[PDB]
Amino acid sequence: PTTNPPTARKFIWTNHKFNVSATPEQYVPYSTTRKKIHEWVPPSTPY
Amino acid sequence: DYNTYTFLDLNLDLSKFRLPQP
Amino acid sequence: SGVNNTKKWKMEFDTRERWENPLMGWASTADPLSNMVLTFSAKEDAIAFAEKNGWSYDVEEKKVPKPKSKSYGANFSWNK
Amino acid sequence: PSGEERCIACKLCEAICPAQAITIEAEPRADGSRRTTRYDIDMTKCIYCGFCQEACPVDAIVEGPNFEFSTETHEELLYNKEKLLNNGDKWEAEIAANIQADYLYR
Amino acid sequence: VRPRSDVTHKQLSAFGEYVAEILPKYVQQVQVSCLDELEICIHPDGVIPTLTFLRDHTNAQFKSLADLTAVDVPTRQNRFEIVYNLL
Amino acid sequence: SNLIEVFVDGQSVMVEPGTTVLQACEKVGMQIPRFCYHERLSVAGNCRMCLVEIEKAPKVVAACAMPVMKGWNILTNSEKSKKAREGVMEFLLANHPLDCPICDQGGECDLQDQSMMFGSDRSRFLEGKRAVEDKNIGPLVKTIMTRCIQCTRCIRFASEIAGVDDLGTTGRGNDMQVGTYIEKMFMSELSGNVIDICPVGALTSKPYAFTARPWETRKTESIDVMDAVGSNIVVSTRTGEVMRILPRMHEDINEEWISDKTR
Amino acid sequence: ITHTGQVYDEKDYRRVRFVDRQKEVNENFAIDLIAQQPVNEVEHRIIACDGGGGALGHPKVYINLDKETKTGTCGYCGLQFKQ
Amino acid sequence: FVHRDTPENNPDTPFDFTPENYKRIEAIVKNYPEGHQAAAVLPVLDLAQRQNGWLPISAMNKVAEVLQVPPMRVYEVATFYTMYNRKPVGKYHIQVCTTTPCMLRDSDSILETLQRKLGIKVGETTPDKLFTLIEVECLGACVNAPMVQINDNYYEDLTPKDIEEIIDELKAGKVPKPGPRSGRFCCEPAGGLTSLTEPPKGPGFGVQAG
Amino acid sequence: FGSLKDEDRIFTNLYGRHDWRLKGALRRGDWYKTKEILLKGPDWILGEMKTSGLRGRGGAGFPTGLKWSFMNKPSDGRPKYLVVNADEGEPGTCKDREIMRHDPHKLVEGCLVGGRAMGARAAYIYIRGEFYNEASNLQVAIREAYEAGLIGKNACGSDYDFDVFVVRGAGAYICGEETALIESIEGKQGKPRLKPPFPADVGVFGCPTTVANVETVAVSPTICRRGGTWFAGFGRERNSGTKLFNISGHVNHPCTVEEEMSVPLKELIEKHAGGVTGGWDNLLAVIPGGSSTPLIPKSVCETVLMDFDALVQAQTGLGTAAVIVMDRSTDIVKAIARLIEFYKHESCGQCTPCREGVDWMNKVMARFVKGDARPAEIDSLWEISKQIEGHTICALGDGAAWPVQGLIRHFRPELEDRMQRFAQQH
Ligand SMILES: Cc1cc2nc3c(=O)[nH]c(=O)nc-3n(C[C@H](O)[C@H](O)[C@H](O)COP(=O)(O)O)c2cc1C
Ligand code: SF4
Ligand code: SF4
Ligand code: SF4
Ligand code: FES
Ligand code: FES
Ligand SMILES: [Zn+2]
Repeated sequence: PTTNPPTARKFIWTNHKFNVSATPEQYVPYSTTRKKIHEWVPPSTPY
Repeated sequence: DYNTYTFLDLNLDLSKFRLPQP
Repeated sequence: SGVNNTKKWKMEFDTRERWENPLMGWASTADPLSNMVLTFSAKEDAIAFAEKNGWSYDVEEKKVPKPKSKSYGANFSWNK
Repeated sequence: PSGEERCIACKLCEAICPAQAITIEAEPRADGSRRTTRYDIDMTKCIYCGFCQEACPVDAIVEGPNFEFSTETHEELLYNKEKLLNNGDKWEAEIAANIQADYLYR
Repeated sequence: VRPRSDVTHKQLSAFGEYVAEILPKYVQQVQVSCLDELEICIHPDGVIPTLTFLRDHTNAQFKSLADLTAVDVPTRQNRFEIVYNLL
Repeated sequence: SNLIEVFVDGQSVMVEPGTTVLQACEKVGMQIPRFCYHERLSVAGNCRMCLVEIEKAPKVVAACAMPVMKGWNILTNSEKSKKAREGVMEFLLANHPLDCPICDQGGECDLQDQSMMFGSDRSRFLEGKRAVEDKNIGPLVKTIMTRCIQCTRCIRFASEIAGVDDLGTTGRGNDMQVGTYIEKMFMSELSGNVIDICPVGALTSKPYAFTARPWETRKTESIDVMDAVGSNIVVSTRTGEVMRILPRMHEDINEEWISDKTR
Repeated sequence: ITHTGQVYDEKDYRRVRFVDRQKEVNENFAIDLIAQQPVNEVEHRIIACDGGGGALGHPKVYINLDKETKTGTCGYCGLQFKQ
Repeated sequence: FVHRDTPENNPDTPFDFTPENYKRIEAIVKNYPEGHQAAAVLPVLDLAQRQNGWLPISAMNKVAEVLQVPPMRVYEVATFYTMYNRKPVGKYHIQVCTTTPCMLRDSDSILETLQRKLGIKVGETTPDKLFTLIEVECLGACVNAPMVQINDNYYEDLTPKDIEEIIDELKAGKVPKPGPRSGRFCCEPAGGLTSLTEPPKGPGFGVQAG
Repeated sequence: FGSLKDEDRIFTNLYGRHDWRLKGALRRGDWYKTKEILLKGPDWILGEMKTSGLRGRGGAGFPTGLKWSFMNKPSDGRPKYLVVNADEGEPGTCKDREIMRHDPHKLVEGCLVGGRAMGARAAYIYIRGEFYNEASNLQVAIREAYEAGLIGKNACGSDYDFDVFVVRGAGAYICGEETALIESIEGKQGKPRLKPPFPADVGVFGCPTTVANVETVAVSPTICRRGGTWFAGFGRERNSGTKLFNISGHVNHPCTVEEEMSVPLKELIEKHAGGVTGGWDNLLAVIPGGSSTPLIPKSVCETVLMDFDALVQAQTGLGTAAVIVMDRSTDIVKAIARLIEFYKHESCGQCTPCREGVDWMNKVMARFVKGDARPAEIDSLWEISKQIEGHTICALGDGAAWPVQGLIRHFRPELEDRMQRFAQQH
């Protein structure tokens, strides 16, 4: 890498990390899609 | 020498001759 | 506009629960016979499969496009 | 290079995955661009065929060099768009070099 | 486009007729694919007889059974299509 | 009486006098590759992708527009009628913008398939392509019209099935663009059908822009409840939420069309 | 929070997942990163965005920059070009 | 081919046939079969151009109403044919024929002459809007190959200089002897009649009985 | 053979020299037996046409008699009509501009003589809008004729009633096409129709109609007057009569002169018109029928004669018989290239093969003139050319392919060198 450095693209990380699995930095999978069926919230004003 | 309306106006003049419409 | 997928009869089991999965949000199904669609060449044979396997059936008659008369001349009709 | 994620959600990476691993759902982003709201590669389902690498038209999904990603919990192995995009940012320099070396062949 | 020799489609075709003639009580159809493969079709009762003739006939020795399989055409009244491939 | 006998590859089908060559192939069961011909839309002959070869005839004929005549043999798969398709598909594709992974009529394209089935494997158009400015025709139909194969089925539907008579062709040459000359939205019921009827994905649905891709969509056949015509419709569901409702044909009730409300 | 405003509600329990752990998100968001790139002022009605790098980029497409008001944007890169 | 409404070119520009023009429009309609007024689109649209060279979107709309035809139809005709300006056009509007017949007889020279003579490049118009230069296609009159159509007139068989002369005539004064400014009469053999030298024939000549 | 006599020529007013107005026409005696002819009846007139052997005279030379005859079938309650195309667009054609401008009357009586042959209620003349002045001349002539009562009710003493109208063209070559002239007359966009509903069957305004090149309508009264035989004698076999020949480009005296059809080409330029500029040796190529027809190189020119049968043997079309000549001083690759530019700026775009195909050849042809394209591309254009030739809705795609085919057929070595020239300088 010293001889021919790599291409820098102004998003690539500068601090790369090792396995963070046992440490609390670990990926915890989650759905990234937003809600699908929005619901009718009752009316808060007493009828 | 002819005017911009020569064709149209001449035609209108011919309208009288023009045989009846379908 | 292709009609090669409107040729063979298919019998499809009734659709069932597809609840969202809490961890990843993937669709989850508890019905085994959901994705199964068997293809049968003729209405008579498909009805037979339902009877011997004991599944209830409700056959829908094939509906094919009715003949339609077309002729390029018409579009240039004196009075349409 | 600009910073716009390559994937445009054509979703044929999902179509050709042999194991049904990739799940993609998309919607037009506010910019108006096409983008994937959710991209989930289930690595335990994935059999690392490399067809997704093959299929992508923009070549957004690539088989990265790292093989050492063993995880304590099963959930960590399931990967959403943010882990893969982060994986992409970390290994982009080598991925670019690797694709650079092999693209003439493909 | 694959190279096809009609020598085989002729040899195999003839054999098909030979088998059919020798075992007419069971052979229903005998076809050769465009891929030069013969596929005598026999009534289920002819399982024992047709095989035995092929295993033990000087002009057709078919000693080993490559495979026994059963495609399932649900539409077909007789659902399964036991296929025996011999060498 | 009134039953000519025409042969489609020697099958002696018999058809009422007046049937087109494309129609003759249909009753035998063959399907002429076609663009710009829709059963319930007038024959226009724009694409010429249906050229077939009646036997003993110098030139190939336009299937969708040629009244069949007694005795003719169609030779639909004749070496000639394949050059007559291998060479048309060369042209439609030449000016086409390859954004098939943008075109949400990805698997719902009668132009890739008719290209994957009836056309060539490569391209020779080493020249440059064209681009046509898009149009905000409305809030329902997204017209990315650089996709348009100038097949004039929209201009027909928009005049014949619906009485809008707004959409029209503008100009001549390779920059004939089929969009409203002045930007007036295509506001009418029956509007969304243009999506379903444009085989190209030039103008498609804006709400269902990029939410799905057709192979995934599980298709369940059901009934329109928004209006009392009870139009037949197919609800396309993916992973359990409805993604699109598009029409399914019922001769008597909705013959391939559905309202702007119920889709 | 995430690219798509994916933020578990204050009461959702998947937030337990993030308990004692990092919810993985990326600071670099595309919607913004493309904006930074300036509009390319080309001098031809129709220009092509091969995607940068030819075969190493995206399928080639031609954009019509004729509309004087707006700017053409490649359905792929998002790069914008104006005449 | 898109009309992006502009303050100048948009319906705010009101259009209406002068009373006289409307009379003309009526005759035009009479020629065609009754119940087929729509057929008079081209003729009427032209009359509009005669009235206003610009032929603005408003004009197109008027044509439609006058002929009770869908507005789009008028647009299609206007955007299809080429003799319709659809924009403002120069008082003189010269058009230079550049098909192979003319080019083979050096049409390109004429165009170049005009470009600098006019000082304006083709596809563009002079500042005074007096002259608009357009590279039009075969205008007929090919025999007199070097040829250009200034407005309605057909100036033919012109050598580069001749045009400059014509343009000057147009620039100061009017009616610059429109026609082939050469020795030949129409499309005759330039040197001498190769035929038709003798007097014409007479009525009844070599007529078969009845 | 050739060498028609001026006496046996048809448009004596050609080149003017005689009042194009009626008076000059009366000395010409053009309106001499018009009442009698119409009195003869539709059939007799059409018959004379057949005897004449007169072919199209316009673009494709279909037998005129048979064609006109197709509408001699009984009326089905729709008024039959006459359409006389005077678009005269084919590059190189000033042939028609003459009859219209110089001898308007000949065409006026051509119209009524032709009209009773088809029993047309009325005739519409579509003169190209470009020719505004030309229009001025004909309706002055048409106005004279009715004033006389030659046309209109009681036409020339005949109970026949025929009305003649002039329609403004709007700068379109395609308007010229038979199905498209109609649509322009109908007021829609000028886009041809398919032939299956033939023009006679579906007419303009759904009323049977027929379309003739103005030359074809103009000669019918004189041919009836002179009889089919006199006319049929001048031509060679099937090809008959004398067709006007317009020679333009690389000839000493470019002019339109009518000569016996079947006149040798080397001779046409040699006897009328004028010598090939720079000597007959300076003849790279000539396009006999105008831009649509393929050009023929000099070897053939010395031998080939201008008649449709001889030309089709030669692989070229008599067409409008517009002779365009190219000296050895011209870049043919660029000459034909502008004709493809002539067709991209003009085809309607209704049909897929012409729309993209003609634009595709234009792009390749421009590269060919530069020499940027490689030698292998040259035979591709050939293949692109025949895809367009048999697949188009109208003939213009037919027409665009032929010049491309001619350039590859006889000038393939020159294009290869232009290929080579650019490759060498890199
Ligand atoms: C693109 C195109 C342009 C044409 N232009 C003309 C024209 O300018 N004049 C003409 O007489 N015929 C023209 N034709 C031929 C006509 O369509 C038609 O065949 C002819 O006018 C019939 O006349 P005829 O019977 O006298 O030959 C053209 C055809 C095509 C395909
Ligand atoms: S990854 Fe490549 S293929 Fe899968 S969607 Fe994003 S872009 Fe299309
Ligand atoms: S239409 Fe959309 S999908 Fe069909 S080809 Fe053109 S781009 Fe690819
Ligand atoms: S929009 Fe769809 S339908 Fe209308 S023309 Fe273009 S392609 Fe044919
Ligand atoms: S379907 Fe035959 S013309 Fe388009
Ligand atoms: S080409 Fe210029 S006159 Fe026909
Ligand atoms: Zn881009």
